[PDB]
Amino acid sequence: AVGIGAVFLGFLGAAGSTMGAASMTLTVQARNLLSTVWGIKQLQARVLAVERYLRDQQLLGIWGCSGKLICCTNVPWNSSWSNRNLSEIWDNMTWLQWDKEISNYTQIIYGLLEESQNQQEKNEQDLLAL
Amino acid sequence: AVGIGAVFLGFLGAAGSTMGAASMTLTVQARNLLSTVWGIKQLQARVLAVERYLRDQQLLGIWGCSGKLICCTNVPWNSSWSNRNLSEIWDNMTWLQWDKEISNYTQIIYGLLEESQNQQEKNEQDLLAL
Amino acid sequence: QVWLRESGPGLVKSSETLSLTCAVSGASVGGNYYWNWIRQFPGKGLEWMGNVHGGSGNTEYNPSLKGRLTISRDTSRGHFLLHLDSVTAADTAVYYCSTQYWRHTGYDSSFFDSWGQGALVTVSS
Amino acid sequence: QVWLRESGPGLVKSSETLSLTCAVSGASVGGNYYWNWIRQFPGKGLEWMGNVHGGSGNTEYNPSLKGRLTISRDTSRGHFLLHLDSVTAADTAVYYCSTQYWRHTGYDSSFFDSWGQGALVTVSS
Amino acid sequence: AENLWVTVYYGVPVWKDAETTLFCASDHNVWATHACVPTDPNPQEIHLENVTEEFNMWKNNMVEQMHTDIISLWDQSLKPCVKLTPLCVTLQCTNVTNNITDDMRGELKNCSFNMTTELRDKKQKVYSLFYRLDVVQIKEYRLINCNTSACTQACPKVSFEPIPIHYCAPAGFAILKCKDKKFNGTGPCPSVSTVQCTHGIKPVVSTQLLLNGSLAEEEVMIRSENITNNAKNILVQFNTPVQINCTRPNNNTRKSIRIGPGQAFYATGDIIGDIRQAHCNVSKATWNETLGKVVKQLRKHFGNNTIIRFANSSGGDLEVTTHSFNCGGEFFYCNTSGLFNSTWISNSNDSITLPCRIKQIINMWQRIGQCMYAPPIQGVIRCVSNITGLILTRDGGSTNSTTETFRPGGGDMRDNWRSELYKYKVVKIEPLGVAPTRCKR
Amino acid sequence: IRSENITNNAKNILVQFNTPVQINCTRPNNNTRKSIRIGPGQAFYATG
Ligand SMILES: *[C@@H]1O[C@H](CO)[C@@H](O[C@@H]2O[C@H](CO)[C@@H](O[C@@H]3O[C@H](CO)[C@@H](O)[C@H](O[C@H]4O[C@H](CO)[C@@H](O)[C@H](O)[C@@H]4O[C@H]4O[C@H](CO)[C@@H](O)[C@H](O)[C@@H]4O)[C@@H]3O)[C@H](O)[C@H]2NC(C)=O)[C@H](O)[C@H]1NC(C)=O
Ligand SMILES: *[C@@H]1O[C@H](CO)[C@@H](O[C@@H]2O[C@H](CO)[C@@H](O)[C@H](O)[C@H]2NC(C)=O)[C@H](O)[C@H]1NC(C)=O
Ligand SMILES: *[C@@H]1O[C@H](CO)[C@@H](O[C@@H]2O[C@H](CO)[C@@H](O)[C@H](O)[C@H]2NC(C)=O)[C@H](O)[C@H]1NC(C)=O
Ligand SMILES: *[C@@H]1O[C@H](CO)[C@@H](O[C@@H]2O[C@H](CO)[C@@H](O)[C@H](O)[C@H]2NC(C)=O)[C@H](O)[C@H]1NC(C)=O
Ligand SMILES: *[C@@H]1O[C@H](CO)[C@@H](O[C@@H]2O[C@H](CO)[C@@H](O)[C@H](O)[C@H]2NC(C)=O)[C@H](O)[C@H]1NC(C)=O
Ligand SMILES: *[C@@H]1O[C@H](CO)[C@@H](O[C@@H]2O[C@H](CO)[C@@H](O)[C@H](O)[C@H]2NC(C)=O)[C@H](O)[C@H]1NC(C)=O
Ligand SMILES: *[C@@H]1O[C@H](CO)[C@@H](O[C@@H]2O[C@H](CO)[C@@H](O)[C@H](O)[C@H]2NC(C)=O)[C@H](O)[C@H]1NC(C)=O
Ligand SMILES: *[C@@H]1O[C@H](CO)[C@@H](O[C@@H]2O[C@H](CO)[C@@H](O)[C@H](O)[C@H]2NC(C)=O)[C@H](O)[C@H]1NC(C)=O
Ligand SMILES: *[C@@H]1O[C@H](CO)[C@@H](O[C@@H]2O[C@H](CO)[C@@H](O)[C@H](O)[C@H]2NC(C)=O)[C@H](O)[C@H]1NC(C)=O
Ligand SMILES: *[C@@H]1O[C@H](CO)[C@@H](O[C@@H]2O[C@H](CO)[C@@H](O)[C@H](O)[C@H]2NC(C)=O)[C@H](O)[C@H]1NC(C)=O
Ligand SMILES: *[C@@H]1O[C@H](CO)[C@@H](O[C@@H]2O[C@H](CO)[C@@H](O)[C@H](O)[C@H]2NC(C)=O)[C@H](O)[C@H]1NC(C)=O
Ligand SMILES: *[C@@H]1O[C@H](CO)[C@@H](O)[C@H](O)[C@H]1NC(C)=O
Ligand SMILES: *[C@@H]1O[C@H](CO)[C@@H](O)[C@H](O)[C@H]1NC(C)=O
Ligand SMILES: *[C@@H]1O[C@H](CO)[C@@H](O)[C@H](O)[C@H]1NC(C)=O
Ligand SMILES: *[C@@H]1O[C@H](CO)[C@@H](O)[C@H](O)[C@H]1NC(C)=O
Ligand SMILES: *[C@@H]1O[C@H](CO)[C@@H](O)[C@H](O)[C@H]1NC(C)=O
Ligand SMILES: *[C@@H]1O[C@H](CO)[C@@H](O)[C@H](O)[C@H]1NC(C)=O
Ligand SMILES: *[C@@H]1O[C@H](CO)[C@@H](O)[C@H](O)[C@H]1NC(C)=O
Repeated sequence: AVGIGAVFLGFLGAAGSTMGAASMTLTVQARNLLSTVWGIKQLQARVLAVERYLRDQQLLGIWGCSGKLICCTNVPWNSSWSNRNLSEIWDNMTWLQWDKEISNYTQIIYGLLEESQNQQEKNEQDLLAL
Repeated sequence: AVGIGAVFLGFLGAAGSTMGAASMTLTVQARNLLSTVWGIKQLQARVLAVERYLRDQQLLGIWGCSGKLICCTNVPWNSSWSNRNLSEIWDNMTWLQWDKEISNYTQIIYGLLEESQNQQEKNEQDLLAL
Repeated sequence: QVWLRESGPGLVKSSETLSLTCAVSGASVGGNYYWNWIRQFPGKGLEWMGNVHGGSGNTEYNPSLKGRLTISRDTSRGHFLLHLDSVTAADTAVYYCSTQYWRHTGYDSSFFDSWGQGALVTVSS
Repeated sequence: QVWLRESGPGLVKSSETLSLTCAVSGASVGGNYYWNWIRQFPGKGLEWMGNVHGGSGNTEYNPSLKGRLTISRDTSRGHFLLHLDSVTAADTAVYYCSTQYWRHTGYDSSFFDSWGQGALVTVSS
Repeated sequence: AENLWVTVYYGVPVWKDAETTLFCASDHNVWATHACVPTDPNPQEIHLENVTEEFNMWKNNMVEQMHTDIISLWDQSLKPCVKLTPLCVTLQCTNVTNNITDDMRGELKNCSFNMTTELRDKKQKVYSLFYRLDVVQIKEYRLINCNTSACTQACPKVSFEPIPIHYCAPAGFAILKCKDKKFNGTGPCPSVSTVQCTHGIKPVVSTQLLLNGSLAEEEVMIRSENITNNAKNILVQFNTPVQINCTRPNNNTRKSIRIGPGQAFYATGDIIGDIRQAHCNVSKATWNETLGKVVKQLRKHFGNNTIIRFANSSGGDLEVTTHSFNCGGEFFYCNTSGLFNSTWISNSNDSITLPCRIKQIINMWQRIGQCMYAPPIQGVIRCVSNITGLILTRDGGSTNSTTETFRPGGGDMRDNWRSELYKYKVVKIEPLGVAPTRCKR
Repeated sequence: IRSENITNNAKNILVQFNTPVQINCTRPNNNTRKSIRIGPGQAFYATG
């Protein structure tokens, strides 16, 4: 039960694996996100698919991780959000469980990321002024 | 016949020149890619134009070449795809001819680029972990 | 319009290396241009010396001047330099930097040629 | 709410340079804030010493303390420092760091004032 | 000590329940496949390992969407067809009494009337054959729908044959399919896959019996939202079909009457030969075996010592009281009374014949003010179909008795769609995620 | 009081009160409505 390798090349094949194993197949999921009674439905579907992708891209770009699939930042991990160790998260849990556990504290992290990115940009401009 | 300069500023003026000469006017082509019987046609045209541009931008960004017009990568050039020298490509051929010749081996290069970019991102994260 | 200005020392001792500069204004040295170095001896005809391509960087030299003539570019500073080794008394002349190119703007195409005022170089000990 | 805490040495010898620090919590030093350094002499009234703007960095000093008083910021460490050269026995006092600002939260507007507990500095050999 | 920092991952495999709009995929029809996208020759299905999902057939939103699209297509297909406004004229009817048996006596009316022509100042005298269910006395009769609303005639070129349809979701959404057998449509499904979109589903419209459906792979399956409550219909799915052969043997004749410029009404000319009622045949031993399996599976939820009764319908309209369908363009309504008639107590080549009727004025969906006049079909018609389930209802059920009586049900057509879309659901992906890590920008 | 060009007589003047003025309107006839069927599923409502 230990010392076995698992590799997935499907769309959502890694949905049932651990976070660490599932973090190696992000591109396969990234590709798919973009792509008279029935024509209007098709048009609305296309518009909605474009809108959601554009919203996600804008949100990613605001934090400074534009054009990246893995990007760590300057914001420290507040211990109030979670208390487990890295050994029990990346090797003892799945992404779905983590999302279910952390969904209460999502917006605060987003605001902190935006503020930190703005401060970093201002500091970079000040440094380049010299 | 030798020792004469040529500069173009039209939309597709450099279509008939060589690859090296045509690689100096990429921005002029980049600008134009985005911009009852007739209104629906106009709406469909707008939607299609948006979708194609978004697909192209996503494909460029997946490889790590986001926000760049001349982005060179780490994947080596397999000799099976082509056998000519740089002197006979960039000074003896046109982009249309090169595309007609190399249309056969595009998806393999795309997949290799995606995998290389993912590996580079993971290696960068590992290096930044220390 | 492309403006070319020559510069360099007015005198070079025999057997030394003559260095000349040509500065370009109104155009980018890194564009699809050919920059040519020519000279005129006193009381004689012209004699093309060499040229360089701004984009690729390939240089073409006269066979007579081969082995002693070098032409280089500088995109950041926007000028191109010329070097001639083992200059003798016969190398005294007026040097010019020129460029000819076709400009195809939309519907219409034109031929433009630009020359510099030139710099007199005298070789003697 | 913006919290300010003073810190620094409790004693400075005469003719030395007094260095003081004020740390800010709950707000960014690089924001659109004015940070003011004031002092109170023993058994006397208050005396504003200087201030600095977090964003642009312009500093305004009292004419009496001009030529010896410096105020600087530190956004990365989130605190601002004060330097006073040639401190004499008359410079013994309690130093405070304060800030005033209008907060315009959409519809509403409110004036906010913040002071620190202050640090006593005694100058003597 | 911990020194952990937030890290953003894009492309995480996480999904959430959502409601969206699906579109066509399919390989002269009322269910127009012309505006439906072509289907890929080789559909892609990705099984998800160690993934258990939550499923509920009774709250699926795809059923409502399918119902709305079916109704919209049905309404759209009838727009370019003749309107039978002139047909609301007083009729003079007599009895058809030649070569008629003892059961078809008085079931047909020979009605003569006046009608318009292409010229707007000339009239013609015509006659036709009508069914007794279509005419109401005012020796003078009139069509039943004349005091409610004028209504159209189905165009004779569009076919009512069902065609399979696949319902596919947009980008950013996924269709999850429960591959676990013996799943009763509610609760946790442990075996799950993601499919590009669903398989072909025929929009077969019928009541009191499910025809040309899908069979259970293990055994007879009984489903109900709340089996304790007697107000919820019970859905039964057979693991093997039961063949049924329906036929109208009358040799009909069709004639055309020009009622205006480029407008024709298709009437029944005459019947050539004998006149006999349409009927359906179903095997007896197969039905008995199927009922044995059904009662065996029913005993699980209602005790192992109860007495199980199958009886007749309660009453109401002819659409809900009778197995109603269409076979070859003619709308049959039939009396499934010889089937659900038996009692079971805990402990050969003949067949059951259902005699039954045909109708021409149709109120297809449960609406008021819109008909559909089916033009007559020429010649004898016969069809064969499968029976692959039942819709039952428990009458009474109080504790005062120790026996259960089940009667056939129907009426609502959503239950016909619910029997096929029970193993599917739609979710939307949420790629963005935040985790704790060590690397610092 | 508002107007595009008060000097010109061809432009209407808009007046806005600071307080309302109550107005009570009434029709006191006791009318009767009767439906007449003029076709299949078509009724015309006349005053009886
Ligand atoms: C369950 O499924 C089974 C099988 O999967 C279904 O049974 C099949 O039903 C179809 C449709 O009734 C039937 O196909 C018909 O067969 C007839 C006999 O061969 C054909 O004559 C008929 O074609 C006519 O109709 C077409 C339109 O549907 C026309 O395009 C065609 O030209 C024919 O029409 C001509 O003839 C008529 C009459 O003379 C005339 O009025 C027209 O103007 C035109 O000239 C169909 O092809 C299959 O044969 C059946 N299969 C079996 C095995 O019997 C069953 O119906 C399903 N159950 C339910 C409830 O839907
Ligand atoms: C329906 O009624 C019509 C008219 O009464 C019948 O048509 C008549 O048939 C007789 C033969 O018995 C002819 O002599 C007449 O000339 C026909 N009348 C017309 C106007 O054509 C028709 O046969 C009846 N059909 C049935 C089934 O009873
Ligand atoms: C078709 O119309 C004709 C007249 O246009 C009808 O014959 C008339 O019937 C009325 C009975 O209400 C008599 O009072 C007239 O004298 C008749 N006229 C003639 C010329 O015969 C005929 O009955 C109508 N047909 C049907 C089936 O109603
Ligand atoms: C009625 O049921 C039978 C058996 O379930 C169906 O016959 C099968 O049809 C499929 C068509 O894809 C074949 O692959 C199977 O091999 C058939 N089974 C047998 C035993 O022959 C029949 O098609 C059903 N009738 C209808 C109208 O769908
Ligand atoms: C299934 O149906 C039964 C019968 O109605 C429900 O039980 C009833 O619940 C109501 C709600 O207050 C009570 O008033 C009745 O007295 C109950 N009757 C019996 C016989 O228990 C039951 O709750 C339903 N199941 C679910 C999950 O809702
Ligand atoms: C339904 O079953 C009945 C028998 O109960 C069939 O009636 C027989 O039909 C055949 C036709 O080939 C005749 O030769 C026999 O004379 C009929 N017998 C009786 C007693 O009526 C009927 O044909 C069957 N119909 C279908 C569609 O299967
Ligand atoms: C329904 O019709 C089918 C086909 O007409 C019948 O199947 C035939 O049955 C006869 C008699 O056993 C056989 O000789 C044929 O070979 C069968 N044909 C096929 C294709 O299987 C079926 O028996 C009928 N069922 C009922 C209840 O009448
Ligand atoms: C189910 O069977 C019962 C009895 O077998 C039917 O009740 C009969 O209804 C008819 C009306 O069509 C009456 O004339 C009979 O007198 C009734 N029988 C008795 C014994 O009272 C009932 O109609 C059947 N259900 C359906 C839907 O037809
Ligand atoms: C459905 O079939 C049953 C069984 O024949 C019918 O019940 C018969 O109804 C007639 C009245 O038309 C009675 O005379 C018989 O006595 C009934 N039979 C039995 C066994 O009770 C029933 O009427 C049919 N449904 C309809 C709507 O007619
Ligand atoms: C408001 O209306 C007055 C009256 O028409 C305008 O003044 C007139 O302007 C026209 C334009 O040439 C002249 O022909 C008239 O003789 C003027 N009449 C008077 C009485 O002055 C005035 O211009 C209008 N205001 C604006 C802003 O257009
Ligand atoms: C409008 O005012 C008139 C009075 O000028 C009202 O007329 C009176 O209405 C009352 C109704 O309660 C009668 O009792 C009086 O006899 C009427 N008097 C006269 C002189 O007509 C009228 O009712 C008012 N209507 C409204 C809608 O306010
Ligand atoms: C399957 O998943 C469960 C939790 O979802 C986990 O405990 C178990 O270890 C997994 N199986 C394997 C073989 O990893
Ligand atoms: C037609 O036959 C039916 C059923 O026998 C009967 O009720 C009706 O009175 C008859 N009408 C006639 C003879 O006009
Ligand atoms: C039309 O007539 C039938 C029978 O005479 C009656 O049942 C129905 O209610 C009538 N329609 C309306 C709208 O009243
Ligand atoms: C059958 O349905 C009931 C409804 O309450 C549910 O609790 C049960 O889990 C279902 N069976 C299975 C195997 O999930
Ligand atoms: C119905 O009648 C027509 C016309 O006589 C004939 O051609 C056809 O064969 C008949 N139908 C049958 C099943 O015999
Ligand atoms: C119902 O079943 C009984 C058996 O007790 C039988 O006598 C009767 O004829 C059946 N009724 C019908 C309509 O088949
Ligand atoms: C109008 O007449 C009706 C019918 O008599 C009556 O019920 C009603 O009260 C009358 N209206 C008034 C305001 O009295």
